[PDB]
Amino acid sequence: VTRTAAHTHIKGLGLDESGVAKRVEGGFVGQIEAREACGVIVDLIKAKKMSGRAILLAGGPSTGKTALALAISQELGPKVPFCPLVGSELYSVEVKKTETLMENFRRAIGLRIKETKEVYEGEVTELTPEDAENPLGGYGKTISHVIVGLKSAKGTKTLRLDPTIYESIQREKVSIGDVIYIEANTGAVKRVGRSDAYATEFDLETEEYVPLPKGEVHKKKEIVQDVTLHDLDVANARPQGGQDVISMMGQLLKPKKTEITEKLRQEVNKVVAKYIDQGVAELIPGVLFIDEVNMLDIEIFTYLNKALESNIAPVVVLASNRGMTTVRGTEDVISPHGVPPDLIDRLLIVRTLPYDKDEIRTIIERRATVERLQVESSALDLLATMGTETSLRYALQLLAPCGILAQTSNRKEIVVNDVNEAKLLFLDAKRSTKILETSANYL
Amino acid sequence: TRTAAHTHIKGLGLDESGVAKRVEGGFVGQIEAREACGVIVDLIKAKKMSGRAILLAGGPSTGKTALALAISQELGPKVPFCPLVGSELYSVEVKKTETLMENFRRAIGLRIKETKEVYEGEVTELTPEDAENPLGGYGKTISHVIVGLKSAKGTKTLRLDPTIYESIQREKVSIGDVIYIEANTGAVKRVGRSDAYATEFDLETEEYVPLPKGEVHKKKEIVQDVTLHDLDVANARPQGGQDVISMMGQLLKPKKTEITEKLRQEVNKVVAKYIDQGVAELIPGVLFIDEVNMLDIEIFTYLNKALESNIAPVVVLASNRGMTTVRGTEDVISPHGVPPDLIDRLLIVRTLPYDKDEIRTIIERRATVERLQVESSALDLLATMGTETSLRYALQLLAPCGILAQTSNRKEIVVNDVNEAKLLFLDAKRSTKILETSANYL
Amino acid sequence: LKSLSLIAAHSHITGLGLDENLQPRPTSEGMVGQLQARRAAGVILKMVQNGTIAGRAVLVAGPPSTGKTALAMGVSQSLGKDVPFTAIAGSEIFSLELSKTEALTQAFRKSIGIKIKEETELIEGEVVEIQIDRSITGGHKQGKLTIKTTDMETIYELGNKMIDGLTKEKVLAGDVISIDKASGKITKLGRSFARSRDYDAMGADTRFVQCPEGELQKRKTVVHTVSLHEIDVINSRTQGFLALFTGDTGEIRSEVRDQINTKVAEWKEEGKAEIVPGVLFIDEVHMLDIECFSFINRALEDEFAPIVMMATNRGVSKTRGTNYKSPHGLPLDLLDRSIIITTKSYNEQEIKTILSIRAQEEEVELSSDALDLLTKTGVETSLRYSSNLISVAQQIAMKRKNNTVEVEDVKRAYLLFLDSARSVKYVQENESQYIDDQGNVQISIAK
Amino acid sequence: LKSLSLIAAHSHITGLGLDENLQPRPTSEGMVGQLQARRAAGVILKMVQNGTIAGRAVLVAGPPSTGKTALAMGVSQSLGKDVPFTAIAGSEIFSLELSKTEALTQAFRKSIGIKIKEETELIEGEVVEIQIDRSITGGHKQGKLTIKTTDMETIYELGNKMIDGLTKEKVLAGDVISIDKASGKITKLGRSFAFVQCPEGELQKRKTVVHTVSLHEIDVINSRTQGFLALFTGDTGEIRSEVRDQINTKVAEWKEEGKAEIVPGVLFIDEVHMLDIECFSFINRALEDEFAPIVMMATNRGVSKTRGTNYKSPHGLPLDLLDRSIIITTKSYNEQEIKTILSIRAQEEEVELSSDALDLLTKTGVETSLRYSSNLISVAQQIAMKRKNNTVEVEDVKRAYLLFLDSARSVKYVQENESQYIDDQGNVQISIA
Amino acid sequence: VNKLRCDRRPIFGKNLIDLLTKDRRVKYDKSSIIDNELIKPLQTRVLDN
Ligand SMILES: Nc1ncnc2c1ncn2[C@@H]1O[C@H](COP(=O)(O)OP(=O)(O)O)[C@@H](O)[C@H]1O
Ligand SMILES: Nc1ncnc2c1ncn2[C@@H]1O[C@H](COP(=O)(O)OP(=O)(O)O)[C@@H](O)[C@H]1O
Ligand SMILES: Nc1ncnc2c1ncn2[C@@H]1O[C@H](COP(=O)(O)OP(=O)(O)O)[C@@H](O)[C@H]1O
Ligand SMILES: Nc1ncnc2c1ncn2[C@@H]1O[C@H](COP(=O)(O)OP(=O)(O)O)[C@@H](O)[C@H]1O
Ligand SMILES: [Mg+2]
Ligand SMILES: [Mg+2]
Ligand SMILES: [Mg+2]
Repeated sequence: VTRTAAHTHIKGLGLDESGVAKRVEGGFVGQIEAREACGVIVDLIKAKKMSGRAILLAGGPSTGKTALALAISQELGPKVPFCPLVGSELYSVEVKKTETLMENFRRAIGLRIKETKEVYEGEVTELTPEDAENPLGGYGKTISHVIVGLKSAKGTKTLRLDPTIYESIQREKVSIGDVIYIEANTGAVKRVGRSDAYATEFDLETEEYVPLPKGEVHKKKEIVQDVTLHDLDVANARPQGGQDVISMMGQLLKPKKTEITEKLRQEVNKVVAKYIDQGVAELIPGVLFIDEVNMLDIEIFTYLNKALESNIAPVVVLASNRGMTTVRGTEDVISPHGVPPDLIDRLLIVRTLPYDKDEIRTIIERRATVERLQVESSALDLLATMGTETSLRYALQLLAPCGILAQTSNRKEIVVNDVNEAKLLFLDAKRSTKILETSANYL
Repeated sequence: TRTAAHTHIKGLGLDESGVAKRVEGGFVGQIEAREACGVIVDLIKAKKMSGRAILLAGGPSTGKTALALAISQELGPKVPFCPLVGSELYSVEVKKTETLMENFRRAIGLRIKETKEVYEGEVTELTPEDAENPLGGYGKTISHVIVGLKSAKGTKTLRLDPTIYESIQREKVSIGDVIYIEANTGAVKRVGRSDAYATEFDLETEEYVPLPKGEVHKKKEIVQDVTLHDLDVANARPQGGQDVISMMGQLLKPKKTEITEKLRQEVNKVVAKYIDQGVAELIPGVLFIDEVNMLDIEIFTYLNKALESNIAPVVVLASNRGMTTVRGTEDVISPHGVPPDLIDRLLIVRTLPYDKDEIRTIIERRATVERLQVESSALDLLATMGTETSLRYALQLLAPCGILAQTSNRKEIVVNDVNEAKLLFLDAKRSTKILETSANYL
Repeated sequence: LKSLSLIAAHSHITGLGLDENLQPRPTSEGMVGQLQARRAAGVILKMVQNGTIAGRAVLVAGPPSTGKTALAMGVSQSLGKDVPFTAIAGSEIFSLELSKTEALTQAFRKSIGIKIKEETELIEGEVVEIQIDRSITGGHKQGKLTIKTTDMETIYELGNKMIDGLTKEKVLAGDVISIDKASGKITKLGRSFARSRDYDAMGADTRFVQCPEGELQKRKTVVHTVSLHEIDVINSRTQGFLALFTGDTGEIRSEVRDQINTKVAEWKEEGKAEIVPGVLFIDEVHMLDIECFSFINRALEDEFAPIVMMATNRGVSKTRGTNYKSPHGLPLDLLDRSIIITTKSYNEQEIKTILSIRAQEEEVELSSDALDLLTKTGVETSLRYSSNLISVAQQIAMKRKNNTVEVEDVKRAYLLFLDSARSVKYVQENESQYIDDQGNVQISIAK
Repeated sequence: LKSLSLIAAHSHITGLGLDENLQPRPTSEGMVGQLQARRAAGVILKMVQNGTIAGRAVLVAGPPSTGKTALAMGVSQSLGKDVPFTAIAGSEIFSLELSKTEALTQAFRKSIGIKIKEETELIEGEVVEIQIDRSITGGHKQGKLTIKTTDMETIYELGNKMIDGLTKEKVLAGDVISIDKASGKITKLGRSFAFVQCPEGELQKRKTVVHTVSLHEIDVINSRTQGFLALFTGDTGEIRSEVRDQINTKVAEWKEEGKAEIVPGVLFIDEVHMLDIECFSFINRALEDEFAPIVMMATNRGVSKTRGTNYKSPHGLPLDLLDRSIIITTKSYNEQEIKTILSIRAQEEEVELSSDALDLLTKTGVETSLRYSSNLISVAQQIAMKRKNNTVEVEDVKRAYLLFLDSARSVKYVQENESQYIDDQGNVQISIA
Repeated sequence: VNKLRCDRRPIFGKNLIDLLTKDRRVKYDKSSIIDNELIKPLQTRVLDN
């Protein structure tokens, strides 16, 4: 029915209007400080005034960093673009890592576009060409105009068309009784299919049948679709137009990433900068998220310094676990969190605290309620002690298998004997190391 | 008028069959160096020896590169000279060896001279000449075609074989249009209509060229020079607009491909065939590699077998460094960074640092090309500063002193201006001394 | 204003604060302090505006957050439009598609620009009637067409080749077209306004424009600004303009570059094209390969070398690609030909002006006592730090809904977000919790 | 007849210069000294000329300035035409577009060639006149002409494709041409009377034509339809091994049928001291194939470390390759032999030397390296050219000696001035004070 | 239709078609030479082989 992987019980930060964090809300327990800290981040993202600002939240393992980084994305909403990214994903064989980093940087921000289109659609009743008897000296033979009637459920209307848009219809091979789609803006004609009433004419037919379109004839509609700037760049790099035999093989070839010049990006920023002035478009910032930033090379760390100073630079949040360690790509350099100090100077530091045992006992409870299973309190206490003795994420993993043993024992509720049986079949890391040390071949 | 760290060097500055002058071509001192290079200029002008390399070594700012630019000037613009850096040998497209072999063949050029007699001018009229055919027949038989030619200052009438009617029909020329006719090769070429016919139509899409100047019959010669590498690229690369292989040229990307030895030898065959007939002339050039210390031992190895080639040109090297570990081998130590086996194949030209009196003359000679004039008092400071800080520092301070002089509206540099320029721009030693006194990580 | 309005690291800096005497003002043109460094930058500014010198390098030195990046950026703003400027990073020139040498050559090529001017003679006018006789006699009977302009109308005779050319791009008249004078090329601008009411739905090619005004044929010159790099990319490929936008250059051979140099030389001899000396700025050059350093040493001496400025905050340190440690992080050969400009750390008095001048940019009203705590924390921390707190405290004060940011909100903002110095302590005490270089970590709290 | 040629180090030596008894002469065919070396190389020469053996490796060792590279050059020169000879550097096999092992096999494929012969008829004769029949917009055309030779005067009608060929290249009665029936190609010897006489013999003759193609070419041609372009463009990679396995069988069948005969070649590798270990491990197995070209190498390096491994193998190569390979060493040169080499270099460059300048050049050539003394002899003529006389004098050799520095002379000059030169650590003093 | 024409018309070439042919066409003449026999493009070698 529903799938739950170590998540989906967090519906947001759950902050009040004053900014104070509740003791427990939205599947989140404790960590009032880190919650209040991220709410102001959400407010700054909604403010739209700041660009390139970055805030780093660093804490120990299983302290709730990432779980919070999903909660801020839940707080922003579906309209605000959110791009998840991991440091190990930035390395690509096709293009240098730098173009991938700057690429995601533009993938974070997004833009909305609104434009109005007017379309005539309906079944073709009678279409006739109109030829001019005047030679005019320009052409040997042509048509002055083409009149095509359109039938729809609400009403019927006759249209007067130019010979070109009629030539498109001749390319579509449209015949009397077939529904067509004619748009005024681009002037493109598309045949949807043959009308449904004509289906009974033949016993066997290849063509599909569709009902007659609702609406009088003419329709006025606008499209509010929002599109990121990077998608405008990729659509700008590969044209979809043209009938040339070269363009066909260009569509056949696999898309290969390439380094985009700064000039094209500047032109896109120019046309968007004009459309935002006309009011036809509205630019909105977005949030970039990077996990395990410590895996980044010092080259990407250095390029992040110049990337954050750009005006179009979106807000980026970083999360790291390890303490002071050697930065990747550096020989003797030792820096906290695995980030160079020049970059740490630019960011803002947020620290994540561990969880008390009594909080862990509630975490197992909520994970059980979202898991829908049934846990006894006496076994709940033992599961809490077990989670505190080994790790917090090990008990949340222990909730899964016990449900199966309970079904084999037919008991609806988990019993202490069930989890005690589950502990022998499944071991954590500490026991695995102990048994690993003494054995013949690598345990 | 742009000057970057150069342009005061004109040639080597030698004299006729003698020791080099003290100051010539912007050169001061180092008479032995530019003399020894002066002999190398004669060796290159001999156009005999092949694969002979030389290396000029010395400290920084000793004038190593200016000597290579000088011999490049001494050879002349017609002799090909390829500036190259050891860092350029590494390329992602092809292996370093192929790039080195390509640059080795970019040095030697080839000249082609051709003399062709031409007939150009307007068309007065065209008439056939009817004569009896060898075998009797009812139809017409034309012995010759008469073509008149009008040019400025002259006029002429010609008689051609009847086979010209096919070429004239191909070029579609009739009357009053300037044409192009080559004597022995024949046929025709239509350059464009005569100029006097532009008025007859108010609007026309055809341009009207004036009548050819001078006689209607001319003989001219054209000399064209092409390097052997540029010749090979044309042989290896397909050429066509609509061809299927050329169709795959579009929508794909061209990339440098390793050229086979068979193709190079094949080009050498036809180049030799044309050089035997007297139409082709092979002039060897000069390859120049700056900072040879940056080359990997794999390239140093390929230079050993490459310099022993027959068509290999003269290559001049420059290495400023002293005893170093060759790139690619940690334990090996050789002078200048060049392996001893490669050092064995070349001749070393030493360079010496410039004297104080030579430095002052360097700055005073640089002032003329800089167009800025300085006093005698402020020059004596530039000398001492140049000797203490560094040579290229006093040469670098020339323009800021002139800009500050323009801010003070004075047309000549003053001691106050060179001191103010000293405080604004710092040399290497001062900065390195500042880095030690700061804990800021500066 | 044409650029996107989103605020950047330094949006306040516009131009340089130097007068005609080059003496800097204490606070002007968006910047603050750094008098000697700003004057040393203005000497480079007039050095570029003069354009008579080429092939020189200059270095900007200083510790982190000393204003080195806001310095070269101020030079590009005072330099103005139409003067080409290239700002890249040293880490960006490492690419799998291009070699570092050629990737740096393109970095030197983009900076220097070229302005080309061209004149055109065209005949543009609206068409009235077009007559072409066919079967009356035959063989290009010399039809005549009437072109109309608002202030002038004439009749033109049409030649045989023009009769053949008018058939392609067929014209019914009632139309505005333009014919090239030199090549006789026919171009169709679009239909008049009287033809708009004929069809309810019309094709995408159709359009309506006003009748051209004035003389029928005109002589007009057009100016274009194209960098040498664009010229080389265009000449390198059959279609190189698409290679510009797709970003795949293909590592242009150095053989074509000499030909392009001869072309530019001939264009300068004819006087049709003049060159504008450009500026090249490389940020964070402390990480660069030695091959790039040597290639910079050689490539700086050519006839067209754009003026190069760079900023590196590393002290004496090992260079990338070699084991030994050269001072400043650069080889002594690159430091030999160069000029070093040093920047000094700001004082307390200047920091508060750098703060308030930032609140004016963020449009955040501050109390008189807020700059005191933000400045006090700004001295112990780095100037680049409290500038973020000036942004967060605006939102925290926005939750309280009242006007300017109060001091208590600044204290809460400092309490929620840790300083770089405090995180080191919190890590050092909690070390057992965080992962270690050796990979050892204690997950369980229970002992 | 003559490829592009300039004066080179290996120029003067032509042929190995060995007696019918295989004993070397003291001075022959540009080679002087090195008796056991030239004889041991001649045994390999007649070994390749025998062609009955395959898959053998030999090594030529020695110090620098030997002539082992010159010796192999003399083996390639004495090998003569029609025998393929491939010489590649050790650093050439490394390639970005191709695998090192694949390129190493590609080196083995180029050395062995195949000869195929065929017979094509030829018509050579003078033309009396040409008669063509065409129609304006009338399609079909009809040609006729008359060929003439001393003993035969005949008339040949022209086919449809013969017309296009005769119109492509202008044919006249004065012009004498030679045309193949099957190929249809028109060959013009030149112009007769408006300077070659009418061809003797019959009008129609049949002569044999021979075509020689290396194994590598046959390997590349059959890979792809555009694979033929890979011959000239040199762009090919990862050739299918099944194609090679099929080509070997087809070539074997061609040998059994007697249609095509194979010519065994010689593979020469220079500077083998630096090579990847995968290349050696591939050579060990690759030398055992049925078609293996005879491999001769050159290594001037002593005991050192092999590239790709930490340990130091003797001679610079692993023992597995040293096993099946034979080692032919070389020795240094006598003081008189150096004088002889310098003299024959003067004869090759055509430079007259004085006796005293020859003795002095021999002394400074023995103290220093030989190749350096061979380097000065080319500049001596240029320095003496300003004196307007053609001779080499001890004064000019002294001037050339002070102008151009020896390596050992520069080693001291670097060592005293080290503050001025750039140290390995990076420190340099560019200021005099 | 007014907005249609107001949209369609402002299509600006980022550089030009005249800049492409301006920086391409060579000032040098044809200069018919024997170099045509020194090229022998790859397409002809397929026919001669
Ligand atoms: N405050 C919290 N309330 C509820 N669940 C939490 C909390 N903190 C962490 N978790 C749970 O712990 C699991 C793993 O934590 P995670 O955030 O992935 O650790 P890390 O940040 O080290 O990757 C998540 O599935 C999450 O549901
Ligand atoms: N004879 C000379 N007269 C005047 N200036 C010279 C002379 N020789 C060298 N220079 C100066 O030296 C500079 C070139 O030095 P260069 O040879 O590149 O140093 P390096 O030896 O480190 O390569 C030039 O700018 C030039 O002004
Ligand atoms: N002249 C100046 N006036 C005001 N603020 C400045 C000035 N120069 C630099 N800054 C401040 O310095 C910060 C950027 O420092 P930056 O130049 O990036 O240091 P670094 O280049 O060493 O990393 C900006 O936030 C800006 O507010
Ligand atoms: N027997 C010989 N006859 C003629 N020249 C010789 C002989 N031996 C050596 N040489 C000379 O030695 C020079 C090159 O020596 P080479 O064998 O290339 O050194 P290495 O063994 O280091 O490669 C050649 O120019 C050649 O003239
Ligand atoms: Mg130099
Ligand atoms: Mg910076
Ligand atoms: Mg050798």
